[PDB]
Amino acid sequence: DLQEKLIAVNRVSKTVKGGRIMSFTALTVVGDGNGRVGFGYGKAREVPAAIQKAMEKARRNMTTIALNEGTLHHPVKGRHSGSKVYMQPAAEGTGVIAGGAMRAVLEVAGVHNVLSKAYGSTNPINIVRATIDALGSMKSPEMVAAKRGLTVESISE
RNA sequence: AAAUUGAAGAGUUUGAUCAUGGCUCAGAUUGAACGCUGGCGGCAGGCCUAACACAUGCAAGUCGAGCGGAAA
Ligand SMILES: CN[C@@H]1[C@H](O)[C@H](NC)[C@H]2O[C@@]3(O)C(=O)C[C@@H](C)O[C@H]3O[C@@H]2[C@H]1O
Repeated sequence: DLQEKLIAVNRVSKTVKGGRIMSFTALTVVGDGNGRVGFGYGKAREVPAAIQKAMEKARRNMTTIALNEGTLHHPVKGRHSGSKVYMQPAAEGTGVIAGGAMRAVLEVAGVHNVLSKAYGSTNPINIVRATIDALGSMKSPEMVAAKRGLTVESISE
């Protein structure tokens, strides 16, 4: 499987005695639409090579997230650098109500119904890190019951 | 039974960066106005300004089973 999205391309510069070496950063996200998601950030002097590098990096850095059949089990907060993300489970039909970067991550991860907001910096590179920080923080009701030595019933009763 | 199902961001400071932080934009709205354009219908709405000044007509009469009457 592995759906791969390109969140951002950006032209960066190193100043040099000559003039300016201009290069390209690519922020990509990969996942299986069913719990795995990874990001990759690649650099190169050509755009295709950056995307390629990012994709390769992404594949290696993928991570399980506990989803509730296309939504979250509970609300989560993420933070990275100055980017803060809130995401909340939603009813089916809602769609991914996330903003930029955050929606790419949620697409490939397999979230179809979520409510989001991104506070603070909306810098793609940081949002993506916050989003996957948050998706990492999610636990299934079973996991939460396992940890508290109770049953899914008793947790919710 | 139901009385809800709800939350998007982008541009712009730098050679580049990340932050901070303004500014700006996408939405919805309206007793609107203006420009261009303009077929019909239904239902609403229509001096937000000068509590400015107002021509003209009209917007509070009715009762003869209260009364003397009798203009017609
Ligand atoms: C004195 N010779 C210089 C010296 O080799 C410089 N490197 C320290 C060399 O640097 C270059 O190669 C550069 O990259 C910068 C450019 C302006 O000059 C080029 O030619 C520069 C040469 O002219």
